[PDB]
Amino acid sequence: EHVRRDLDPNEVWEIVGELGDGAFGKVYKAKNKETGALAAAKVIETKSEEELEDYIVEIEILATCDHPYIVKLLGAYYHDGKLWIMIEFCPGGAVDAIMLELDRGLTEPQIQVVCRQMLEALNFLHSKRIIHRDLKAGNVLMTLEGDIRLADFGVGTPYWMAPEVVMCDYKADIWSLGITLIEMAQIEPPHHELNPMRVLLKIAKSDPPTLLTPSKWSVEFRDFLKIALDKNPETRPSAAQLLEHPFVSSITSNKALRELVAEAKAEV
Ligand SMILES: COc1ccc2cc(-c3c(-c4ccncc4)nc(-c4ccc(S(C)(=O)=O)cc4C)n3C)ccc2c1
Repeated sequence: EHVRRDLDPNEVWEIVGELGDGAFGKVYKAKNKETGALAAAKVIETKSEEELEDYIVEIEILATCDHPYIVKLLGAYYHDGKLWIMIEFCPGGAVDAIMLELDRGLTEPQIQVVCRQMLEALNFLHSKRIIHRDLKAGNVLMTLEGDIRLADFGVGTPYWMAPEVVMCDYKADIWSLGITLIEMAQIEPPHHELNPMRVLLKIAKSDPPTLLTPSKWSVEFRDFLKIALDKNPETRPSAAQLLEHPFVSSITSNKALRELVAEAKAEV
């Protein structure tokens, strides 16, 4: 249903500005002409027909995800050789972008929240037989309320990649969670220093990576990191399992986040 064809998205949406620039395009901000809703948009000019035919399934999936911690899709359109996709506006921005804005990493209370919610959001997906395949700071979004919104942004280096997936199975995401934590914890992920080539290999021969300044953080955090960053996919735990861990089982309030977001709304 949700993918319209032979309607110009400019008839339903105005573009009021840009947000940055990635790799399969720029990020646009957009205002629903008739209903007022703000959106973030993504345009994709396609070479092939299958290329497109494939993204159309991606999207109809996102359509069946009604969760409080996953972005909602607000409309999608093929028109004049291009394909636009309109996601819920999250005015706290992406997490990575905050760290870069504040020039710093997250505190533990703040990581705790983000993790808590990513876990709840993952559990949902895996329970719908769905993999995300692409967890990172950059796909974790923010409301002012201080809730996350998990975002796909497409389905180019991959530090958050799992071991079993190299050089070349829900459990892959969980690994990528673990890295993202470290990412938020240190702005940059492990092996940032390296060449995209050598990362892959580095992730393979390397022991599970740990935190850079270990006595800066709790037992609960690392004990959580350690058990999530299992290189065997089999002995690596599920979403729900991790949700029972103390690091996140205690977490009821997003204040820590929320205040972070508010800070960034002032530095801007
Ligand atoms: C498949 O449809 C889409 C369309 C637009 C998308 C935009 C983003 C996004 C958004 C976003 C911002 C506000 N509300 C929603 C999203 N922000 C970013 C983003 C992420 C990182 C950075 S940064 C400073 O680290 O270069 C900047 C932006 C704008 N992305 C990739 C993320 C996923 C998106 C997905």
